[PDB]
Amino acid sequence: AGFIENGWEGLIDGWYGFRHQNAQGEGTAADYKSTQSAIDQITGKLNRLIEKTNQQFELIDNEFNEVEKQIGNVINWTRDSITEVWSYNAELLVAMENQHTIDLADSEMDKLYERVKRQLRENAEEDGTGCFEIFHKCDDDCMASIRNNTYDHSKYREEAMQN
Amino acid sequence: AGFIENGWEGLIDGWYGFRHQNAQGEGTAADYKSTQSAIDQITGKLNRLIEKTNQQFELIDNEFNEVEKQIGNVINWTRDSITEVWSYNAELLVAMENQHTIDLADSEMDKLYERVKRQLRENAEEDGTGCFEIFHKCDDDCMASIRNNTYDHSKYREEAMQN
Amino acid sequence: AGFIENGWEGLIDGWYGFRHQNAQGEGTAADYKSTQSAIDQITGKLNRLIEKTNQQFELIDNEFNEVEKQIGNVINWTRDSITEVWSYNAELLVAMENQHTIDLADSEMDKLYERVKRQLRENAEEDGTGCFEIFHKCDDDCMASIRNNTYDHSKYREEAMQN
Amino acid sequence: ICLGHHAVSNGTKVNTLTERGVEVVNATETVERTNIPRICSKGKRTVDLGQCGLLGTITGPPQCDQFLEFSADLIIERREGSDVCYPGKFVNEEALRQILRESGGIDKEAMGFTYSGIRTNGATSSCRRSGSSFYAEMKWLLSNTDNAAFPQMTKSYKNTRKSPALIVWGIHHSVSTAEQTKLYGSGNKLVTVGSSNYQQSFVPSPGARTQVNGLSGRIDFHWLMLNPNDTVTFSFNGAFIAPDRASFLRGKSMGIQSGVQVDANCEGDCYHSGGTIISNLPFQNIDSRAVGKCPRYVKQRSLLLATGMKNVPE
Amino acid sequence: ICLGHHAVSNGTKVNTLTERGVEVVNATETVERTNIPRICSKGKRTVDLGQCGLLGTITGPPQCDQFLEFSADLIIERREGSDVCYPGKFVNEEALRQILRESGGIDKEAMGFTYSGIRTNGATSSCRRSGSSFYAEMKWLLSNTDNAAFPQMTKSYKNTRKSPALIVWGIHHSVSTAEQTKLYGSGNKLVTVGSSNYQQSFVPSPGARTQVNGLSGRIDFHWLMLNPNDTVTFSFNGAFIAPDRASFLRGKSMGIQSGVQVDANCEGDCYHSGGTIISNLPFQNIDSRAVGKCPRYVKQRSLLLATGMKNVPE
Amino acid sequence: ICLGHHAVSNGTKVNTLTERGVEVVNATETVERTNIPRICSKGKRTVDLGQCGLLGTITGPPQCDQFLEFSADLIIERREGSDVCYPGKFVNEEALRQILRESGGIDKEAMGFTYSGIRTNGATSSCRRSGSSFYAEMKWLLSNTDNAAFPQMTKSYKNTRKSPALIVWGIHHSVSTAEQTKLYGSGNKLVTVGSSNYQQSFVPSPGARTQVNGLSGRIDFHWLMLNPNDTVTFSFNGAFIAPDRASFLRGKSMGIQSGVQVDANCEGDCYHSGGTIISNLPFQNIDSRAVGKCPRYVKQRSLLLATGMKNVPE
Ligand SMILES: *[C@@H]1O[C@H](CO)[C@@H](O)[C@H](O)[C@H]1NC(C)=O
Ligand SMILES: *[C@@H]1O[C@H](CO)[C@@H](O)[C@H](O)[C@H]1NC(C)=O
Ligand SMILES: *[C@@H]1O[C@H](CO)[C@@H](O)[C@H](O)[C@H]1NC(C)=O
Ligand SMILES: *[C@@H]1O[C@H](CO)[C@@H](O)[C@H](O)[C@H]1NC(C)=O
Ligand SMILES: *[C@@H]1O[C@H](CO)[C@@H](O)[C@H](O)[C@H]1NC(C)=O
Ligand SMILES: *[C@@H]1O[C@H](CO)[C@@H](O)[C@H](O)[C@H]1NC(C)=O
Ligand SMILES: *[C@@H]1O[C@H](CO)[C@@H](O)[C@H](O)[C@H]1NC(C)=O
Ligand SMILES: *[C@@H]1O[C@H](CO)[C@@H](O)[C@H](O)[C@H]1NC(C)=O
Ligand SMILES: *[C@@H]1O[C@H](CO)[C@@H](O)[C@H](O)[C@H]1NC(C)=O
Repeated sequence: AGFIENGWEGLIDGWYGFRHQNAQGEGTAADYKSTQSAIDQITGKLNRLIEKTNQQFELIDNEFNEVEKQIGNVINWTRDSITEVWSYNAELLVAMENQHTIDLADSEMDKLYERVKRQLRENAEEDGTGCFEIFHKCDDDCMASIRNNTYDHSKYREEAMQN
Repeated sequence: AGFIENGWEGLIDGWYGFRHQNAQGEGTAADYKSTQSAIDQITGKLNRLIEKTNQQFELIDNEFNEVEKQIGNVINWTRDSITEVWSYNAELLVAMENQHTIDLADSEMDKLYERVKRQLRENAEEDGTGCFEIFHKCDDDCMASIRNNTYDHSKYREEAMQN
Repeated sequence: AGFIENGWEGLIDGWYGFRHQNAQGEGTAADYKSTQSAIDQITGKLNRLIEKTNQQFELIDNEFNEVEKQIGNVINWTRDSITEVWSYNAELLVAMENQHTIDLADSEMDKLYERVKRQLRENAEEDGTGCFEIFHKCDDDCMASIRNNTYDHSKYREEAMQN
Repeated sequence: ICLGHHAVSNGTKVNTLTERGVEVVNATETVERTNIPRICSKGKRTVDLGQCGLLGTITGPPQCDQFLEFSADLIIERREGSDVCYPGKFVNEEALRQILRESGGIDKEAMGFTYSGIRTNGATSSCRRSGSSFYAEMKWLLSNTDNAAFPQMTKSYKNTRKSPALIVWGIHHSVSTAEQTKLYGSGNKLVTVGSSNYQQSFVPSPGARTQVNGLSGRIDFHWLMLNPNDTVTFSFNGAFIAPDRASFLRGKSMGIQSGVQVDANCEGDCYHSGGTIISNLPFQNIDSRAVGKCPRYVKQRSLLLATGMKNVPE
Repeated sequence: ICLGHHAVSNGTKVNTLTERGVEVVNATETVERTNIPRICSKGKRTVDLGQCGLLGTITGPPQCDQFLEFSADLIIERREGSDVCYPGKFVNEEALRQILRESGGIDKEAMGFTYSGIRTNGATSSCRRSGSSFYAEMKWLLSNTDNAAFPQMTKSYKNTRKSPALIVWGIHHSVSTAEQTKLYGSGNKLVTVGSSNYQQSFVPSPGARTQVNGLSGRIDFHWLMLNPNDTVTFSFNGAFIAPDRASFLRGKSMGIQSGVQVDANCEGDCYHSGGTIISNLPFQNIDSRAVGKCPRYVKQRSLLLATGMKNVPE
Repeated sequence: ICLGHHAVSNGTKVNTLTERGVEVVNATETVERTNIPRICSKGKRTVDLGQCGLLGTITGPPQCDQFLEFSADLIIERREGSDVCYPGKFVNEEALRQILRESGGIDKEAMGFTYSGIRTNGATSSCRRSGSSFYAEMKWLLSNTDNAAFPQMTKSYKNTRKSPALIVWGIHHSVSTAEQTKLYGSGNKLVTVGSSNYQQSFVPSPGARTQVNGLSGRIDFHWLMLNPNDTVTFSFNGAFIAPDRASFLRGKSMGIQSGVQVDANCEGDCYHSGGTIISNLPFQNIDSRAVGKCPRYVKQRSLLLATGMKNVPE
């Protein structure tokens, strides 16, 4: 979500994906490994944070017959202190987890882009905004070979080298 | 702050910047987008950590007339426990925020360098220490075109390709 | 530990290392700077977490002669609350430190790979799985020149450029 | 070929370490606010005390006649509950309440106190059944003729079981000194208690106090816990509400105070006066005094956890 | 063209998760240490009790004559303050102090106790005004001739307002039994109190104790809180310090104990005995017993938050 | 040329923010579970009370004759310890225990109470030495002939030192009123105490209670702390266990309760009833009531901190 200036609202198929425009039409197909990785990581975060502590707390005050004022102010004092502690812990917990979640998604995006880049040794060149300018016309089946990580890294080399 | 062996103490203009030496003299001008980004992030950290809790705590002890020794030792015991908790939370909070701050600055530096690299497709090549060796003599106005992200990625290509 | 599909169980010499196969045999020698960096960082984590708080807590209950039931239930209530707080803090602390440790090791690996890549300007090309395909036969002494960061970035250029 | 991420038109703002109000794709709630206005008691042995007080189940006023030997996993106290029929008060009442909430029920057992030379069938207009009655588990000890005198008596009971017993006696504070001399005779009265861990004094104080149930006198209830193979002794001579049966804890349970209805359809382990908190979230902003296996109470009403990426629209 | 970051000659060492002593460019403090040695009371209704004690404002010794009906947002207790002029002590004094600190002031109201057949103008050399005086809100109840006897009297007062009332009575412990018979007559004395929630006994104990203000006897002060439409009853017969006026809480405030000067120039919500903590930092290392809206106290004296990048000089 | 990382065949599973069960190369423990079943007292002044109770060191029963003036850095209480030889109980006993645990020892000093007109050598069959003895630091005050009467006596002692003194007196509760009249004479008895901060009443209550050491009567022990240049007064007239010597705190120490052996070979600052916790880890899962400089107790039995990288084998 860095230099990628915006997101694809039409990509309702997944989190990340490819959108190509060569000569045989248009293409927009989502990627499964990176999206599934991020989904499994966030799912792990939720499964870890959602938790029911088996610790049972009994009644220490009394709502119908108020206890002594001194011990009652001590109990209220302690409960308020603990409440402050748990409010702080909840605030910092949620904030930190959100930060690491956003940076995690950006990291997975960067891993996708770096993988697709390393898959194209010298057959294509970089442009500026998360795209790959091809110097040999790659048909739709070749684009599919790029998606499923089967595009050869030499069988189209010298054709695009001289370009 | 990784392989960049040291910082520029003379760069009192900002956090990050460019320093070029072509043929029309020397150049040292700071970058505004990355520096402003890091400044806004750290500023957000400070604005979030600086906070006045609206929770009011009343007196539970007594400094002039000491309360009963038993309930007083209970109060002191609880206050010491809470003090340990908040000391731990403060230590871990400051340490974590400092770590994420340093790694944040290094990350913004890497984003600056990667952006300037991707802006230069094949007109310049890498050397080793965060510099870009140019193979076509780029004048001061061209350096300014590199700074404000307006340097063309093809109008100087084949001139530096054969070099 | 990303696209590097697995680890080298035979590399009992360090954390990271190089394994080359040119024409003068095989090579497997560990790297000292990155490994020592990660070891110093983890060592700092352990030296910071291992800590003996100088805070002394006295007895507030009594094991042989149970105190009054009311104040005893207040003491037990407070101690259970504090126990929950410290259990939460320990869980989140260990989890976060493990996450940052794994991501730290992966980061150091990426720094090693990026450094070795930037050391090879255009003498070698990328393949896909954390390797560097050489286009000029680099002998064992040249590999050692790559390891200790002394491989020249131009004295083997045009020999591998035409390949 | 280009490659990017997804986005939505309407995102969800959250808070991070850096910013406050970052629009992300998807988010969830971590602070529970929804409440079930009922006492979810599915699968639990529930005893709704109602008009009977928790302490009364040991003494046995009329309203507690159906709660003398109860057994429960979840005990519920009601605001209309009363511990006494004759006006009086318990000493260290909240401690005994906290003991009885986690008791899992009570089991009475006759102590076997036989009296020779006194009367033992006192009653009052407040504790009403068929006519003028008294506490079910207690015996109002008086003198034999109207007025007369009370002989210095001494009883004793040994706990012959493996669990600590609950012993409760009473001290009658008469409306006036002349009426105390009418019930127990003239002279000073002392109700001495005794055990290995406890024992005490307990002198009565006759005085015309106020009106609550309609009367003026009082009866103060005191209690101790006998260890196994330990003996209790009562050297008394007047103004004594003797115990007839002792109590034994059944096991383990939980006690709550609420004013909502009991519902055996829903299941919950976290309760409060307003109902049951059924949630898997780690935090809740409903009641700070919730008891059971509850999420930790916080002051914030909402804390959104990010489940999606950064939402950057066109 | 090269590109890099900035640095400084003199950095600032901080602590991180990895290292301890990382030199960064800039850093700030998170643990407040600066203190204002004054009580910042700008914009608040402040009542400095001075030589008057907080509890005395209910009984009314001479030093509290100007504090019988105060109204404050910030109440300050001084070490030179005294709750009593005649030697005595309050029962559950700290609870009543914690009640009066957040009361927002007190509002007295006459209870209307008329006496027929006794004397009601007792005084002493300690509580001095023009001559020998007594507590302003109390009436020392004695007998009519020197010696004689005290008739069994019974008074009562109903709270006719919407807020709970504060009722305070006294028990005179004479220097000797003969002097107690001189003031109230021979025979046993009992000062019975009564209400829907309270009521008790309170027998006096005449005995030559020590010397504090210069005397030997004592007066113990007891208190209760009457609910709305609830009634209190006093069935007494000697050694009674009757209440003349009851107290009603005005609203909400805060009570502190300090020995520094009051300053209406600075504003603060966090106070301690040494002054006011004016800070926006989340932590402070000044006083662990600070009250108000304070930063959380920690043991560390300094915790530097990094605001700059890693400082790597040449 | 290729480059990669290392791995192992058998890794170590840990938990992270993302997953639960990540196999890493190396890991360490953060929650201490190992315990030393001894009281590590190397380099400390240790006083094992044994059969002597902590409070007894102030009164001085036979079993505490060797603990009247002890000095320690680490005080150990044993289950077989007893505070009394004659049957009795301390008032606010746990507060005084918590005072004496951190006292660093006690230092007795004669108070200098001379009596003219009474007997002062009471004893009993329980407190046994050569024959029938009594508390070492106390004096059982009785009358001069068998029966007779006790004159209204008044003593006083001023703290002439810089530290607060510990004053402990006793109240004898006889087996019967006739025996109390046999020891101290007929009539009411009052044991008045007095000081600048304390003072009270303390009437005895003769009554045949139970049997513990084999007797029926009791002696209740009460205590106060005299400030420097402050005076205490005792206006008594019967049933008085007068103090012979006062106590002064030596310095600072720590008190523990354990049932394991003392070991001067190992060193530790964290103790519990089962032994000593010697660890550098920040957490421990041994005993939540551990005292001293301990790691923070947690409920988890193991929390593995990752010290290696992600373990990815072939
Ligand atoms: C404790 O707080 C509750 C409200 O949360 C209040 O109703 C109660 O009176 C307080 N207890 C005391 C002793 O003030
Ligand atoms: C509580 O600690 C303070 C010092 O922080 C001390 O002055 C006071 O005496 C302690 N209270 C008790 C009951 O020991
Ligand atoms: C506190 O908990 C301990 C067990 O940890 C138990 O033995 C003790 O009885 C409890 N105290 C009270 C007053 O219930
Ligand atoms: C968004 O998160 C909520 C969390 O409760 C989940 O139920 C929902 O399925 C999620 N939707 C998407 C599109 O991720
Ligand atoms: C209690 O006393 C009985 C009487 O014989 C004995 O059998 C039993 O073992 C004793 N139990 C304990 C725990 O002392
Ligand atoms: C450094 O941080 C402090 C924090 O109080 C701030 O006042 C100051 O302006 C900062 N200076 C620079 C150069 O960042
Ligand atoms: C109190 O009693 C008065 C007397 O008529 C009545 O008007 C008022 O409603 C009562 N208030 C409450 C709260 O019971
Ligand atoms: C693994 O960690 C433990 C932690 O106690 C350490 O003692 C050991 O030397 C470590 N071994 C390796 C190979 O890192
Ligand atoms: C205590 O009294 C003595 C008697 O002269 C005096 O010298 C000393 O200064 C006094 N100390 C204090 C602390 O009042």
